[PDB]
Order: sequence, then C-alpha cells, then structure tokens
Amino acid sequence: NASSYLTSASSLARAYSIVIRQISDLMGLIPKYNHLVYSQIPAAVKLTYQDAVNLQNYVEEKLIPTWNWMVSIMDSTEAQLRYGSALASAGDPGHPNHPLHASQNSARRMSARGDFLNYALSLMRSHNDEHSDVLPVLDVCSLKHVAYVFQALIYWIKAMNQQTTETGQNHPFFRRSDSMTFLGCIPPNPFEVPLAEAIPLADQPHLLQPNARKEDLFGRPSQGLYSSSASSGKCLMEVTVDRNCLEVLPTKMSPPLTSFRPQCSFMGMVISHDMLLGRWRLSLELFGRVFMEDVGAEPGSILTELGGFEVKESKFRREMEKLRNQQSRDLSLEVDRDRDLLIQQTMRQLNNHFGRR
Amino acid sequence: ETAQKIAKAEISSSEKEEDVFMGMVCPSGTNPDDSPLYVLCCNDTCSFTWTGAEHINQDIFECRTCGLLESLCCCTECARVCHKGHDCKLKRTSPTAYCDCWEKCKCKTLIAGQKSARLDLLYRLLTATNLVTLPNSRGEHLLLFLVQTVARQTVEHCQYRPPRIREDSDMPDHDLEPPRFAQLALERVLQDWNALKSMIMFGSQENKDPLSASSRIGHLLPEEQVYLNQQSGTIRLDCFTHCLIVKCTADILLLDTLLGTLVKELQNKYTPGRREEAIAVTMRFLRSVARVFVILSVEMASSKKKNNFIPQPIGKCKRVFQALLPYAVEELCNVAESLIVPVRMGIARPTAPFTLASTSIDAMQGSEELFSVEPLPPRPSSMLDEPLERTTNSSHANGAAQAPRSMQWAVRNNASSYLTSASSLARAYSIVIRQISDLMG
Amino acid sequence: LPYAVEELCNVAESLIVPVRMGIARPTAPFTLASTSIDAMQGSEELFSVEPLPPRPSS
Amino acid sequence: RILGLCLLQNELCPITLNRHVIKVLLGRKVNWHDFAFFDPVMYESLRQLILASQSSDADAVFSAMDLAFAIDLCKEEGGGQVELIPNGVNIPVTPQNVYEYVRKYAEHRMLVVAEQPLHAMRKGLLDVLPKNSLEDLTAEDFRLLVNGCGEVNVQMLISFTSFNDESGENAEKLLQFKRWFWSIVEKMSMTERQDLVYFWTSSPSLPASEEGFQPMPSITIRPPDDQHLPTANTCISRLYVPLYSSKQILKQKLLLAIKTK
Ligand SMILES: [Zn+2]
Ligand SMILES: [Zn+2]
Ligand SMILES: [Zn+2]
Repeated sequence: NASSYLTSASSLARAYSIVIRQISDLMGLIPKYNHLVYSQIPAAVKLTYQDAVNLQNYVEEKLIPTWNWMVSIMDSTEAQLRYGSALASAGDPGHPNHPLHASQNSARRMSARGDFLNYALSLMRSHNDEHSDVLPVLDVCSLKHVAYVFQALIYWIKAMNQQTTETGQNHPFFRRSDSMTFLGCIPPNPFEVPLAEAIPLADQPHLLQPNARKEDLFGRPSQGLYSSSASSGKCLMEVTVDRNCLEVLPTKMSPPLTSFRPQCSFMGMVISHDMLLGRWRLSLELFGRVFMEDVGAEPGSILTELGGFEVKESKFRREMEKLRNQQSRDLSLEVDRDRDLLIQQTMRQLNNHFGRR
Repeated sequence: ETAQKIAKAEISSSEKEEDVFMGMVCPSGTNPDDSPLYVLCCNDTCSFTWTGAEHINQDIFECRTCGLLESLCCCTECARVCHKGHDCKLKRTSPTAYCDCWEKCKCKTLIAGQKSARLDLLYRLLTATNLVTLPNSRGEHLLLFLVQTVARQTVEHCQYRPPRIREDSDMPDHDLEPPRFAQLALERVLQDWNALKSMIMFGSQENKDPLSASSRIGHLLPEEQVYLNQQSGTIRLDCFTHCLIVKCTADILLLDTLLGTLVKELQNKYTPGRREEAIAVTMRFLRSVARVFVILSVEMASSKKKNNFIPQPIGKCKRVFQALLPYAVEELCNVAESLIVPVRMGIARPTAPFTLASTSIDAMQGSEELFSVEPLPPRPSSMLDEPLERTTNSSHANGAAQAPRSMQWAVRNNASSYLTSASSLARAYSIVIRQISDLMG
Repeated sequence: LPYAVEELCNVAESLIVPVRMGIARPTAPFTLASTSIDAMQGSEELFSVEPLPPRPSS
Repeated sequence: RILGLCLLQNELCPITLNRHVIKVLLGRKVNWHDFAFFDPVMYESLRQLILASQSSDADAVFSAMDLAFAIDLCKEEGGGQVELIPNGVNIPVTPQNVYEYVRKYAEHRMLVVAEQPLHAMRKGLLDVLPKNSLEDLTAEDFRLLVNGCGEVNVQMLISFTSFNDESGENAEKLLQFKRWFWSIVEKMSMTERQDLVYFWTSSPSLPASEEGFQPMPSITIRPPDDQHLPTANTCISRLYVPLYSSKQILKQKLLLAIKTK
C-alpha cells in the first residue's frame, strides 16, 4: 500500500547481492574444480587454465561500471560523514547547527520547501569542494541499495582474497590484539601519545555505554592517504564531498587448474578487504547501526561480522537461550543473608553437588 | 595626511612604511570593531533623527547593560555606536516602536559628521592600507556588512515622510534625512579590486574569520585538519550575492558597477599575474550567483498569468550571466552537472512535496531562511514543549534511531518520496539548461 | 561453470542497470516467505502462464 | 561459576574485575596496553621510561643513582625480595635492553604474581560454558553484561519502565507526580541510585539493553493514601506507589526504605 521507489531499488539490490554471491561461490570452486565438480557430479564441463584467466578478466571487465558507481557513492558518503565528525569535534555545541546538538537528532523528537532548498544548496556547494562550516544534507538511511551492492562486492573481494591465501621495538607484547586493532589503518604508536588520548577508556571507567563507538573508546587511529608517499588514485585521501568529481576520480583511475590463483586486482591495484573497509569505516559502522533488520540476515555480511555491541549481546543471549533448554537441574540454592555462613554454605553445596573426579 | 608625511621619513632598520603605518593607523592586537574603516561605515545617524517620535517600523535591540528594556528599545544604528560592547541583543518579537537610547544613555549618534569628508576618508583609507580585508567582530567582511545595511535601509527608508507644511523642547532634533552613506560606500568600495578580491575570495585556504570553525584548527588531529582545510568558505559569499541580488531591489547600479569592475579586472594585460586571480574571482562569484539564481528560480512558479516572463531576482541573475558570458556559461555547466549527478546515480535524497509561490514575495522566503544563515561558531576552550516518555515495544516503522549519536545528524527516520525529490532536482537542472541555451543563443 | 558465470554476470548487470541508473519502476513492499511451499507459490503464478493468443481470423 | 550463571540466567551480578582479568578469563592473549587499565600511574611511568630509552641521555639519568634490575616490591606482593632477571642483581638496567625488562615488569604483576588465580578462574569458567559461545566476546561486552551500565543512570531506567494507574482520577496529576519523582531521582548520586535500584529490581546494575530484564517493569500508581509505603516484588519486579500529592515526605520515606538493607 506504499509503492516506494526505495523498496523496489532495495529488492533489486538484494537480487543483485544474491547473484553476485552465487558468482563468487562458483569462482571459489575453481581451484578444486577438478575434485569438487569434475569428479563428483557425473555431468561436468572441462576447464582450461587460459580460458579460466580469460573468464576472470571477463568478469572484472563486466563488473567494472557498477563497481565504479559504488566506489563513487560510498566515497562521497564516507567523506561527508568524516567531515561531519571533524566539524562536530571542532564546533560549538551552542549553535543550532552543530552536529552534537539535541535538535539535529531528527529521530528522537523543517518545511518541505526548506528541506529541498537545503539539499539543492548542499549539492551545489559540495560539487566545487566548497562545503566548510555547514553540515551536509545527506540521508544515509536512503541508500539501502548502495548498502546491498557494497555488501555483495565486499563479499566477492573477501572470498577471492581469502582464496588466494617484527621484534624489539615492535615487540609482540606491545601490539594491540583484536580487542583494539582497527583493520585498514596503522595502529597508533603506543608510546608518543599518552593514556588520556591513546586509550581514553582507561582514563574514565564510565565511558562504556550501550551506544559506545569504538573510536572514542580507544582513540583515533591513522591512515596512510594523500599524496605523501602515494601515487595512486585510490590512495588519494577522500577529502572531497561531492559525487561528480568523485566519479571522475575512479573513472580516470583506469598450468594445473589447482593453481588458478585468483588476483582480484580489479582497479589496477591489488585489493585487500582490510584497506577497503578502512576507507569507509565511518559509513560501514553507520550502515551496521542503521540497516540491520534486512542486510543483517544476508549470510556473510560485512556489517554483521563487524557489528557493534548490540549484535554481540543479542547473539550471546540467543546462545544462552539455546544452551539453557536441554538441562534438567536448576540452581536449587539455599542461603542466608549473613556473611560467614553464606560463604560456607555456598562453598560446601557447590563442592558437594558439582564435584567428581 | 600628516601620518603619511611622517611615515615617509623613517629608517628601515627592521622597519617598513607599511609596518610603521598600520601600527599607527590601526595598531596590531586591536579589537576588530575599532578598525577605522568599520567605524567609518557604521557611524550613520540614529533613527530618531528622522522617525520623529511616533512608532515607525525599525528593528529593535535591547541594551540590558544601559537598562533599556520592556518598552525601552534602541535601534540598529545605535547598536554599533552608542552601545558598542554592552549586553545588547535582538528581540525575536519586533512590534513597531522608536529608538529611545537618547533619554536613557548618551546617544553619540544624535548629530552627523561631514558627508564629503566622510567619502574622502573612505577613499583614502581604502586606497591606503589593507584594513578592508579584515572582518569586523562578527566575522563578516566590510562588503557583506555594507550590503546588509543597504538591504535594510532600502526597505526602511521608504517610510521617510517629508516635513509637509500645514510645548515640547527637550526632544532630540528629528528633521534630517535617513543615512544615505551605505549606498555610496558600497558603490565606492566595489571599485577597489583589493576589497573585491577579499570579499569574493573570503573563506579561502588563506583567508579565515573568527566567526568560523575553520579558523582555529591547530589543536585538531591532522585528519580533521585536512578534512576542514579542503573545503573553502562560501556561506559569507552566498550571503553577499544573495543580499546583492535578492534583497537590495531598490537599485540596479550596484551589480552593474560590480560587473564593470570585474570586467576591468579580467581583461588586464600590462599587470602580470592578474589573469589567474581575476579568473578565480569571477569563477567563484559566478558559482555563487548560479546558486542564488537556481534557488530563487526553483522556488518560483512559471505562471502564465499577467505574462510577466521575468522576475526581478532572476532578472539580475540574467544580466550578470549576460555580462560575463564566456565564463558564466562554464560555471553554469558546472552547477548543472552538480545538480543532476545524484539524479542519474540513483541516490536522490527523499524530500516531501511542496507548493510554489505565485509571486516573488513568497519566493523570497525560504531563500531568506537559508542564505541568511551564519556559520558554525568555534568550540570554546577544549513552559516545556518537549516531554519525556517511558515506554517499551514502541516499534512503529522506525529503523533510524539505533545509530550512534555522533552520526545521527545525517540519518532520518506528508509523502517524502524519492520520485518527487528527483523531479524537483530535474526541474532545477532543466532551469539551468534553459538558461544555458538562452545565453548561448 | 565457464558459461554459467558469464550468463550470471549478464543477468546481474540486467537487474542492476536501473539501480545504478535511477530509472526503476516503483513497487510496493512485501514480506519474504520462510517456507519452501510459499517459494513454489507466487513463482507458480509468475511462471505458469500462456502467451498472448493470436487474434483469430483476420 | 556464579558469574557464568548470571550470564546464563540473563541476570546482572556486579563483579567488575580489571580488564586483563577478564581478558585472560576468556583465554585470549594478554598485551601491554592492558597496563593502562591496570594502574595508570605505573603505566605512565613505564611510558616515560620507554620514551627516555629512545633519547641518548637516558644512561646519564642512569648515572644519577645507578639504577639496576631491582625494584621495591609493595606489601601487596607479600614482601621479601624476588629477583627480576637471573644474574641481574650485579648487572644494571641498560637502555639497550630495557624494553624486554619493561615487558617483564608488566607480566611481573599482570602474570608473575597472578598466574594461579587467573588460571583457576579461566579453568572454572571453561567447565560451565562451551568454548564456541565464549568467543565473539571481549572485555567490553563482558563488562557491559556483568556490570551492566557502568553506573546506575536514570535515562536507562526510563528506557525500561512502564507506568500504569488503576484509578485514572487525573492524567495531569499522574504526569506531574511522575515528573517530580523522576526529577528527584535524577538528583540522586551514585550510591543512593544504586540502593534505589536495589529496591526497584534488587540489583543496582540495570540491564544493558531492553533485553536482559526477564520480567517487564511495571509501576502501578494507586489512589493517594496518607500512610502506605510503596511495595515492590521481585517475581516480576513490580512496584506499587500511592498517588502522593505530598512529595518530600514520600521522597524521604522511600530514601530511608532503600537505605535499609
Ligand atoms: Zn537610535
Ligand atoms: Zn547602552
Ligand atoms: Zn543612540
């Protein structure tokens, strides 16, 4: 009873995601195609290495335009989110226009003509990189199709890249683990910056929240972009808001079967999923926090795997419910409000009941 | 002139003519509002000098320091001279009234200076030093402040009533014309390419203003620093072009003089290096003019009644585009692709439908609500209408309230359909294309 | 596989052309099925049809 | 085991251990940055030491009082003297090899003195939960589940709190009463709010999200009664409060009630 363009686009994008995932899953069988298909199914088609590599360059040459479109869109939205965060950490909360202002939530609690004029002015300013001191007009909640296509392409990249697959000063003990490491960015030096900035969570034991970004939780990492020691179109940093210039950027960027060795080079440079995720970290986390009822159910989604606290706690609670429905005994405790007899009864009962060699 | 005479004879031992003249005409470290030229342009005369005593429409500032409140109101002219530094403020509700700071404080604006000497001093100070490139205390260039004063005066001075021929003695003298200085000052300041370059290029990588979050970025991380450095400043430029095109409808010679100056500056051959600078100035100016033209053409409706065929704001924009055709068309093409790219890339942000103004008076709204906005001020140092609720399982539609707060500025949760927003963007693109075609013809 | 991947790429491009071109025809929202019976259903109406019959006589 | 049971029972049992304690409880790998959570003063001291190590004048600092591989152990460690590095009593600490020692210093308190307790804790935890359900978690998730909200806050109380009235004498009076109650509760500091929720749902630590509260919170605003203290039950954690037109008397009486244990 709605007939909204966005949901039709989202359904088309979901179909595209499924077909791209099927393509990637088929290509994952190439290295073992002489044992998974040509020896199991009685009806199989023989494949040759040269034809295989021709097929791979064919799939790259066919996916290039939508890939460029997705790169442009995600780059523009990530740049706009980064600019928003930078101005939020550099602007007065007092003024009505500041990001960290209760009036800009737009979800907890103005004219249509004003909204359209704001969007038109935002586009006109963003095109010519003239977007300082005033927030962009973007609805990152109105790009669900971009979300699905980004997820599909990231899945393809991860599948093929995984199919392909330091001491003293940089001692192993002085390096962050998966708890604090950020993919696609060089971890901050544990020495130069002090505790108050490198690990803000240590300074204040109350910064934890159900809505707590990992960034403010564990400081701001750095990324090796801009022309400094870089001469690639992708390596050029994303400090450009619009989508017209960010369209001419990636456009101008231009034997046994068991050793197929995919390459994923795509845009002329070796593509690793870590750096790509690091490029769009803000938009990736925002997508994981806004779109999760629909893109979450898709198997192997990058947002679900890199989900925030809510996904982790929900998964653990569901696991608790699953594992609690086969036991036959309760706690059956019997204690008292005292201290000494409480501890004595606790230890005696827990040792006697759950104790055996 | 005596200062010039004195400065001409000085020993250059770590000294310069400019370093000995700026420090003696506007010494370093001074507060911006004490800059001589800003004081020159904000002197004028008090409203009471022409409004008599009866309520005649004029804006209302309250001076809490000097006691004026609750039917004791000081005007905008006195808010910069008499009450320069008080806890003055602007009342959102503005009933008609008249200035009365004369009877409660010392209204130093009661009598005026000499007009010819005022123009001569403006001439000399403009041609002499670089005090025109510095903003006043409100982070707005001299030109923008001058144009806003012109815009206000145009609509407020029509209320002047000549003393038609047809008890009280302590009342201030109220038989002189309202200030004419803003128009002449803008006309004379638009002809100095230093001032024009400062105004049009205001907000660049080099130029920064205190009333802008981009001024103080040193304490920020390098990533935030570069992200904020890349984007140039245009809020002031958009304000200037909006006030010069849409607001000051009384006169047309202002934009004619501006275009004449830009034409003089683009064609220069003898002076070296002026081509690139004048090209950049004209490009940014035409971009802002295209923004204003696009917005105030989108808001209006192509009504067939009365066969007007052209409104005044779009008329000014058309004259500007015709005057600077070879570069105007290029900038318009840039703005057109700007407008249309999201249409064809499948990302048209949803927008609710809206009506269209039948006349320019309603069209001026929205444009005024948007262009006449000020940038985000920097972060210092490092009856209730909204009630609270305590409910559970409140999940209707939704899906946009679970994101972290720092980004929730860019996420939204009586149609607001993709298609109508795309259609409105396409109509804007069509307007730009039609103007391009009519110019090229 | 060698031709299956080609045809799948062509189909994916076919589906995605309006998405990256912004020309899609609007459609109303719907709820995904959770059982194979409803997977067969709906598809039954979509597929099991006959073409437009010819105009009889002249 | 009681911690793991509270996890399994979806209840919050506030036992807020240090970051490294729960990191090694899960069987993860300890690291040096956890020293920041351990003791920020000593972490800053070690950071300054490692910063001076890069400087070439550090040995000159070592020429001040002739530092060596010897530290003054606190009374917490049990006293006595324990050699840091064998044959290191005579050998002084040198900048060319301080880094290794620095690492040792961390494990000199993170693990050297704390091997058996943490090992026993992890072993006990492994015998009540499966390995697969243990992963996907970290220190932050474990802390937000066990300790719940790091403090007791009123806004998350508002997140899960349902009010109903069996009288309906006036909606405006009900709204005014609840506004006054929430306002006075907001002015309560840490420990008093802890006790308030200890009387509300018998646990000062609110659930991390809407899920986590096995029952649905419910407070019934009864018609006013001069002498009737609010009643609370933990079977469904439901509250019954009279429509106290007088405010401060009710506030003080509930404060003294939650004061009682
Ligand atoms: Zn006045
Ligand atoms: Zn005053
Ligand atoms: Zn005055």
